[PDB]
Amino acid sequence: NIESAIKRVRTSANANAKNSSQTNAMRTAIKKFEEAVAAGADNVDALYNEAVKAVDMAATKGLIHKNKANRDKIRLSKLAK
Amino acid sequence: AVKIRLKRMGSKKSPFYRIVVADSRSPRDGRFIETVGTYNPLKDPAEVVLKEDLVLDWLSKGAQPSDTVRNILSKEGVMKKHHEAKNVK
RNA sequence: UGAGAGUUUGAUCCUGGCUCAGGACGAACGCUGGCGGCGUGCCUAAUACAUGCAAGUCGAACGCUUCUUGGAAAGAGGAGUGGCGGACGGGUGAGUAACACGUGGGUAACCUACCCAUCAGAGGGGGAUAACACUUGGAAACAGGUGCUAAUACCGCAUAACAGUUUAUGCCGCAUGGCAUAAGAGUGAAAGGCGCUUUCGGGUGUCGCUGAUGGAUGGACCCGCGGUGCAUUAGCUAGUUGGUGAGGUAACGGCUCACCAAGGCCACGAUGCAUAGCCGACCUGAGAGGGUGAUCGGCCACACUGGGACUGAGACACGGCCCAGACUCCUACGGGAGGCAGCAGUAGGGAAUCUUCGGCAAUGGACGAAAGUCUGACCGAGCAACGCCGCGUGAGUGAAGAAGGUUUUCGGAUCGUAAAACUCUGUUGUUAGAGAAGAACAAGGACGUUAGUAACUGAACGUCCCCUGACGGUAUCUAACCAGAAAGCCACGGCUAACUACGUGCCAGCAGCCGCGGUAAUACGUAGGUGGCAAGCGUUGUCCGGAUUUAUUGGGCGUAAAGCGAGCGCAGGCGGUUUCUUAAGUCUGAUGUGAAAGCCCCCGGCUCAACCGGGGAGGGUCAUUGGAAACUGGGAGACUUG
Repeated sequence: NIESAIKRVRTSANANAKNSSQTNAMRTAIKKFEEAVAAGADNVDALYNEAVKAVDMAATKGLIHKNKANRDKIRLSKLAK
Repeated sequence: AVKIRLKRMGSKKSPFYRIVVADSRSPRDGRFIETVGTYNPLKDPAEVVLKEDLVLDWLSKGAQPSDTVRNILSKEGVMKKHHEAKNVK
């Protein structure tokens, strides 16, 4: 059974909590952006660069590795700007 | 994380040892990449039987020769030749 | 390097089955003591696990607390945050007929801190919390509330796109596509740690941090070919087959969604059923080939059974978690605890399989500015005659056959110079010393060297001292004593060396096979005589041979076992002569690979010997590349015999 990785368990629990918060923040940022593009009205650039900031800061400040961020910016700039 | 190291070939009382060169993920007498040297564990002054050709070729790739390799190849000055022909290079 | 021997009949020749003489019991000796050299030891229940050990490290990232000495600080200790490792190392073969394995290959559809290379760099803050003090709920496990605090912990802002498209330019490739330059839209940090010069200094050497490109190490995807029994197992398939687009993926893709069609695989064996982990390799064969998959090494898969994810780059994780199921221990009965196919050790199963010893000295991991700490890896120790080395149990001399055995006509044979006795000895056994050799090379710390900084003042590089061996009174030697301590196995009717006396005398019981017995047994049983291995020798089981008894090498069907009752023909097998071409088969060269230890050969060391070391031949029915153009095969013509 357990010897000394219960600290690893609690570390992983805190990482679950904060990574869940950060990934939900990223996803809601991306959908908040994607609502406006099919809408066609104002606020098309502010939330655009906010989505790009969210993707990049969850790539580097957070983590995927590099490339889901890169594929999202490719499928994003090939769709919006 | 490549790493050159040693290898045993004992019997019951009288061992024989061999240097072996590998990657550190592997077990000791398990797999490796190629071969370097050996040495007699008995009859001091024993048989320093070294290749002394692949150590500097291998550290050009960059590895970490262990504790015994540094002393018994400083007896041949190879680690002295390592920081003598690489820190001077 | 290829040996045949019995057995069908009153006898003969064939054909033919059965049995034997050789070696390959990874583990049952009823005997016995030398094994002290080298190696092995749950193959049946992937059966259930008490007892301990088997993963921690960092104080130069950072706060708090217990001691030798009311202000003292070095060393020590306690907890926590935080960082890296617990995915390596060790076990097992339950599953798996498949790119799981072996071999050859592809990345213009791929990813990686852990070691170096290159360039860009590398600030100011916030706001909590653990710890900490007090209380609530607690049987406990563990929850909860208030307040305070640090960082290389956490959290937002500035700066560069070199990545990534898109554009123009040039260049090229096997379809996509790729390679260099110039330009249109957004993006980080630990800003930290030590030591020196410290006269404001603030420059620093190192250790760290982030981004972009490289090498190397590790993982993944696909492709041609090769290894199994059943046809008393002929149809199988729908995300199947393809296209369209989108999602998703390190990565391509029906991996997944929506639309359009009905495509796909099979007699060369699809699908189905049973058994099996695969390989390098082996105490079989003359060789072609049969048998086994242990060591030891490589790959794959599994963790009481089945699902599922999270942290972490790397796991769907063997001593990590969540849920469902089975089973076990407590509960103050509300609830909790657990998974030795890691090392010994335990109970059951079985014809059957071992010690609960020390240390990281040797080596290899893990962290670190350092000593250092852990290791049931590993080094080694204590068992089983479990198999193979290499040596032992005296030697030279010594009888008219000592005594005595068995046998005999009693006159002799053999036991048997083998005894008894003389002269020499100590590989060994006992005693005592030397030798604890060889087992070990050894961080760091002072003394002294390079391209640079203002300065080894400190830094990254030296010679010399210091220091430690669990089995260790270990090996080995020297010297003293005594032939003293050191001998066991199955048969003798033939195949296949070895005879007598007597008993039971259709019966007590021997049979590998022929075959004995039954009053005169070298066959039932005793007793002595002899024989062959040899501290190892009988029995039992299994595998190859002998087996030409599955015959390619290497057999034949008139009567012996064996030509369908006969015809007609789809597919299939094989094809008349010749000119030119081709080069698929075929022959030939060059190159890369076929792990290491394996077997053999050359060379060497352990007193030889096994064991170990150095060098090449073997394993391709392999991949690329170049010729050869006789025969077979593909293309164009010709001829008349079929």
